[PDB]
Amino acid sequence: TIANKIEEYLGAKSDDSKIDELLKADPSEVEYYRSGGDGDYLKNNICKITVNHSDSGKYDPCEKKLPPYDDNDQWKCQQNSSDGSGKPENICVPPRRERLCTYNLENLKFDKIRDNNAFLADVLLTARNEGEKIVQNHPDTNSSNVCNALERSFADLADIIRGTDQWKGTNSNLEKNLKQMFAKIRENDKVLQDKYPKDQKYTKLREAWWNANRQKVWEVITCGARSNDLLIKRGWKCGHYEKEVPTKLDYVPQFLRWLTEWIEDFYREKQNLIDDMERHREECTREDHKSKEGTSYCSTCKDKCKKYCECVKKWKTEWENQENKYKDLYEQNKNKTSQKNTSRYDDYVKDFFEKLEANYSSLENYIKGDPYFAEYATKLSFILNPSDGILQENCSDNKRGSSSNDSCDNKNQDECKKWIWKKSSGNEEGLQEEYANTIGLPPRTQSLYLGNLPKLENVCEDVKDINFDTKEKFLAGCLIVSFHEGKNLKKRYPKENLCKALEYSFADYGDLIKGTSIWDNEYTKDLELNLQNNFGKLFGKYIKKNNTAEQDTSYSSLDELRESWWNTNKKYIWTAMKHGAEMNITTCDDIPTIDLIPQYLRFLQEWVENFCEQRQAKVKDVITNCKECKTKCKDECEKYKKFIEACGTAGGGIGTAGSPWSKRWDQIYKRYSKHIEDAKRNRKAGDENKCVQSDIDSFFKHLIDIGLTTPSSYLSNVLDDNICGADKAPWTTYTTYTTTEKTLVVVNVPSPLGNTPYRYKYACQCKIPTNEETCDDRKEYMNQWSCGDNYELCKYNGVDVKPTTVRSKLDGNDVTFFNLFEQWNKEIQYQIEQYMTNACKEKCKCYKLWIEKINDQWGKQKDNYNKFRSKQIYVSLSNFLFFSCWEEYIQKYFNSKIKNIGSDTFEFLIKKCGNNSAHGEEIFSEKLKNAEKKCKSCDLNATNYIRGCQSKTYDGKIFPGKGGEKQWICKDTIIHGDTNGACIPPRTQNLCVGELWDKSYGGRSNIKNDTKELLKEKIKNAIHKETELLYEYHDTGTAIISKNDKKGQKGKNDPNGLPKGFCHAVQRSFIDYKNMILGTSVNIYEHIGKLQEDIKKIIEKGTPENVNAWWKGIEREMWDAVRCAITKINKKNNNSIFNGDECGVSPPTGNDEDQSVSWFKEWGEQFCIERLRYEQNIREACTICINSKSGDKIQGACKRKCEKYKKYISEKKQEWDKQKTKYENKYVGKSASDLLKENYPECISANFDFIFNDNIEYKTYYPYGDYSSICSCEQVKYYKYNNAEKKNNKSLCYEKDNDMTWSKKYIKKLENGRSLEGVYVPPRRQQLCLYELFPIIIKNEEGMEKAKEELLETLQIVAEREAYYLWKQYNPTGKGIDDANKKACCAIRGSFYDLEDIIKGNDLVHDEYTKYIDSKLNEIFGSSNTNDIDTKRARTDWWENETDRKTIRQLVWDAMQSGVRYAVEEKNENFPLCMGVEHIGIAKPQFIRWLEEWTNEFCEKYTKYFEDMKSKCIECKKACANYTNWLNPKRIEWNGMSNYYNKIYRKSNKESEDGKDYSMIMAPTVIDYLNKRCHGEINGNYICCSCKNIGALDLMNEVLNKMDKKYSAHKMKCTEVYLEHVEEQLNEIDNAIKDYKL
Repeated sequence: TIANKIEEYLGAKSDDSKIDELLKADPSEVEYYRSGGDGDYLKNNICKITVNHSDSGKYDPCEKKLPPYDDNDQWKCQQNSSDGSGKPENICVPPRRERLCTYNLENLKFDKIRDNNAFLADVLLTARNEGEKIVQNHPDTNSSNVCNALERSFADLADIIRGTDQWKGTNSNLEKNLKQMFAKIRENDKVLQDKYPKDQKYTKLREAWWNANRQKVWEVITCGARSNDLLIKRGWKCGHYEKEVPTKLDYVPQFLRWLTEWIEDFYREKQNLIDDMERHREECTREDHKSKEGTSYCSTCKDKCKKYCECVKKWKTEWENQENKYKDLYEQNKNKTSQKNTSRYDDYVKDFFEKLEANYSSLENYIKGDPYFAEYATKLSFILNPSDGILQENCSDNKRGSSSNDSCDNKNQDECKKWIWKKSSGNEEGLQEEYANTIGLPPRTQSLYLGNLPKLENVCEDVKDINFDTKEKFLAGCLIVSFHEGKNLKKRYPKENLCKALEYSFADYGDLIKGTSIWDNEYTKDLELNLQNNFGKLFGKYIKKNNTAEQDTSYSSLDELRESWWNTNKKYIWTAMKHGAEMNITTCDDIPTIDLIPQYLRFLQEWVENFCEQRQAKVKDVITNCKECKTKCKDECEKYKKFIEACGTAGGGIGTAGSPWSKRWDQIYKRYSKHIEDAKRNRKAGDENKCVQSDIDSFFKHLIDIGLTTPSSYLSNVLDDNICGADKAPWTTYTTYTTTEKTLVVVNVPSPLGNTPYRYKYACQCKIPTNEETCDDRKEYMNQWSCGDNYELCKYNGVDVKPTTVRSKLDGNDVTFFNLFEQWNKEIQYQIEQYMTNACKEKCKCYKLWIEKINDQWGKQKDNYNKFRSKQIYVSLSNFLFFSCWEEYIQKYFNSKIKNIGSDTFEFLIKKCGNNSAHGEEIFSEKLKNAEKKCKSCDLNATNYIRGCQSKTYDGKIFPGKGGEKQWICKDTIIHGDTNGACIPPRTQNLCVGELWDKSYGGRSNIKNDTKELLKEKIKNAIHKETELLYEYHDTGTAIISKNDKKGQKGKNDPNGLPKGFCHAVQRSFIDYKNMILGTSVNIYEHIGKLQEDIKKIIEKGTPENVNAWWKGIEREMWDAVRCAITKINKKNNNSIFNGDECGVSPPTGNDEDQSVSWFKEWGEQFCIERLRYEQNIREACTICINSKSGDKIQGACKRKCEKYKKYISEKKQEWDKQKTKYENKYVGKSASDLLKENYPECISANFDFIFNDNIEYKTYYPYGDYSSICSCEQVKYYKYNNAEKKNNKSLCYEKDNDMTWSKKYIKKLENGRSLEGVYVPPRRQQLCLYELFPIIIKNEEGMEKAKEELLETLQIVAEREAYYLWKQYNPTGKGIDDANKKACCAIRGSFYDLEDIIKGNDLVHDEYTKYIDSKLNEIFGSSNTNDIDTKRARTDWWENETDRKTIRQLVWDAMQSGVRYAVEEKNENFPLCMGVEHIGIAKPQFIRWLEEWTNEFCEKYTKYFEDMKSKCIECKKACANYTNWLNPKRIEWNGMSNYYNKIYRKSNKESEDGKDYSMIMAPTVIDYLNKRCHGEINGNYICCSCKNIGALDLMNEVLNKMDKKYSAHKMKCTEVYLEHVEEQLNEIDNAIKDYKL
């Protein structure tokens, strides 16, 4: 076995060993041993394996906590354990092996490996730990030293796993272990059960397994090696990407390997001695020995001389003895004895013994070739032939604050051609294997006079040898290289670009002398070796930080004492290059601070300057001849076309190297994005003075928090914004377009690098554009349906008509019509709403423009629906539209199309839909018309005396009068406001009817002998008096609405000079009189019913209804009357005389004229003001529970105030309940809490449905609602899993609903014109359990830096209980424990991510809870003045830093785990196969997560409903009805969501709609994203959707408009049964309408 020829046949047992396909184990299976294992987190990159893969307690990093590789000159050569008795050293053992990081394999005693895969994972973990301990600990030359040491440890591991160990130690403990696991493996496989030769076939089968997994183990063990290591001396890199085990060292004999090891270790250390005896060589005695001065400076020379002598003597003895031990077996190889016999194997030791001992005295060419042997001499005889300029600072990059030019200055210090992109460089100019073809080495770099050098010391042809001994000589070599290169470059180019390219070349040197060259060539990776071993001699003596304290003063790690050397002395390099290319004079001390930028980024900026210069040259002519296009500029546009479209043809740009610009940009984007993602997950960031320190990772992490993902954005930031293009096309605006492939309609999105420059797309081939497309590209309104005598079908989109026959009955294309119409009719209706809410004038023109589109579409649909009915005449678009608009409601709340007990919603529907009971389609025409009309005196003695009205008292008598208050009269009464709905306001009750009514003994209508005129005049006078009284009542602050906080009830004054809320009071009083005049739901005074009767009589006698018209006419009269009132009052007022422009020039609008609605609004404002007053009083009385006895309840002051609040809220509970249910019934869809919140900003902190909570626990555990917080002084503490007491009933939110649907509501209105929509809240997220947060948050408003404690506690509590309840909702609601556990784990992870986004404030919902929660988080973390982005950063990293060794999003995850454990224990099951991971990754953007969840649940429901319907089909009416009722509303979901995706994909934190950082999503379309996302299993982590043969994933969009094949088989039956159901349900609805009409 020469190890070169015999082995290739003795090897090759990994291809003809079909067991290998099952013996090729691999990690990346389901969670490993429930100890943090994972599948994808390793298949993506096997390198990033952690200890948490088998048990991490037994399998921790090797627990031999004996100093590794940093020890004395220990060499087990003497009597140590058994070697030394008769055989002094059985085998040449270095300390390296004794530190072989296999103590992970001492504590492996366990059996459930259940695959070769887990055992592979264990051994690979050991290999990776060994590789790390090697690389971080190897103070040496050190390139060859570290590389050889790594491969030698790999070969030692090979022997160990193969069992061919020769060192004796604690191996049997793991030896019989690996025996038993291998036995387990061979009993797992039937094919390998063909191999049971005793003993368990250790040797042969372990060799087979080693040859099966050697590739993986070698690949991983070298992963922890920096790229600038040059591992393998075959491509002499990092040796990691060799794609095959490059070394054969694992195959050489173990004992031969170790004797070579040992001789080379002696060799390295003896060269160390021969050079370090020259430390004080100025006084080292190369002459007569002197020791008279008595110091350790001259006698040391002889000391080390004799030490080296004794070393060589002892090594001589041990060498010759080792020779004998491998030789004294001559006449006994082989007998079967174990006295002094060494037995190694049957294939590799035999040839060794017969060659090197029997017939040959010494060994052969191999060990002579690579490992040198006679540096001093060979003294072993198994091989013969013995030959016997600075020293200064580093920098940590203080970075600036985004001044649009991206130049980080400097930081702390220290004391002492043609852009070939081809592929990873094989044997010529290319890129390193990391950057196979991603950024594309520019042509100036190649041929830079240094990469054109095999060796630096070959500075010039004139010099023959090396002067590099002193620092100055090496620095001068660098200087002359720099000067010559500058000369060459100036020779090249001619100017201003000169300095730019000179800066780039300077950065190239600055990276080469730091060894991080992204590229490489035939003269690279060897000059790099020369640089390293040169630095080893001079400036190589300070590398002594492979230690435990590191002293932070020697800066010792080859790079640091190399890159630090570069940071210094680069002033001299740059000046010399300036003194090279003669552009020297102070033009461009000054240093080009660009070298700190990663070389990849500048290889981007270069080649972007190239593309820009070419493009601006090619467009400058274009922008001329297209001037509106004048006559003929299509030719030069076509030149630009072909330039930017060429697949590297002759006609086209240069630098693209073949593939067109689009593909190359895509590669660049992928590389940059994955760099961003790698930078996201790493624990290194900006430290000395709050600055990002170091190499690519930290710099990229600095870009994040500035955005600057999507290299387009980077470019837009760092470019000059004018280098390319007369058309200032920004690097945002991806500008979609399509082209042919160079199968014909392929599309692309290059941002300012698509054909047809920025605006001149229309202008090419002049065709002066019309108004429609100028709207279309703006994407203003986008009705994408394209209707253009059969049916003239209104096609939706690029989903072509596929008419199918399953069948005057319905037949073929016929059905499609209805269904298409069914969707169009639906969607357009829905569509109309948003654009109704929509409305410079450009969008107005767009709005008109799509209006006639819709009008014509409706015209054609109406036309051909008549044709449809005509075919089916042997159901009229007035029946059907009515039915469908009713169906919207009946499916929204009900599902259930039978129970019709509304009796109040009926009015709302008939106003909306069904006047005259399904007679007319006019709802649609009316909506269209509405879309059309949306194209955007008493200053006399006004003694208005009343004998029966005095100062207002309903809110208490005016000061100093105390008491006399009124309350809210309620369900139907007589004395005040006979009204079945909302309760009666006290202000209404004390209305001051004036002289309009009197008593005269008690009770009397005095308006009996009057007519219109004097009655109205008396009304006017009464209004005057009552508004004067109201104004006085509000000036004094007696009015509850008028009272402010602790201030004198007048601190808030409106910007009109009027008492607070007195505006609203006057408006409500006017509304009260208005609704009183005509018969409405008001009787608001003793017997006003007779007053409406009196009006009806006294008016409807002379006019001949007419009361209504007369009131409408005199409405302006009475409103100008109250205007004149306010004028005279404010001129009587001590302030300035205001005008009739008191709030409302016209009377209050008829919209907010529903007396119930106005009453409710007034009540809500009253309630908010009183709640705030009570809260103020509480915080006054609950800030010093003071002196509480257990349990520590409120002690009477806090207790009394808070109990007053409790009683108040107790009665307002039923009050608000009744009022809100009446309102919501009357105003279906809208919510009372909103109405209050926008109409009254006074209560934003108020949270109805919580202060008025209905759950009993949320009353008994919450005795004071929201104020069951700080009112209750108990200092709630979170309890972990183990705690004897639990969080039982602490936050017992009810069990989650299962079938509540997605909502577009509560989506935040984002900013100026951003306005995200088409995004809908996932069900589980909107029914999120977060209630316990709200109360203490109210307490948390005060007491910063102490509230965060409570926040952490409540987050843990709520996370735990939420996980418990969500698991309960998923898992025990089912028995398929595998997939149920997977789905529950996915839901829990999604919930955790949503909660984290809430903490980070990146959540998109702003419902009553989350809105206030986010506001309070901002006010808490943002102390007083921090910018919004800074507040986000603070509440983000506070979420990211630990309290005690564990970060917030680790404690929360633990709370989730403990909640799941409670759920499992209660259900009495096993812990899930998921949920056990102790380290989850980072979250995709919440929109992406919601999209994934939506697809998952949609495919689930589809596979359920369609299967049910197919199985069913007389009765399957219910089945396909369920299917189609779930489908259609779910269809508009997808359209809006896909539209939003297309708006936001590949955009980064400064160009996406939201500020949220996207662009980890590289997919042109959402369909392409999903089919490339979860086309597989549904495992607990990172694959959470799973869709299967939905049409037997573009059939996703195909089926939403139910047109695909898989449904066409049943479409005909389903449409007929649907139509019959429509007929019967229409009958029912008209019957119900007729029923209500009485």
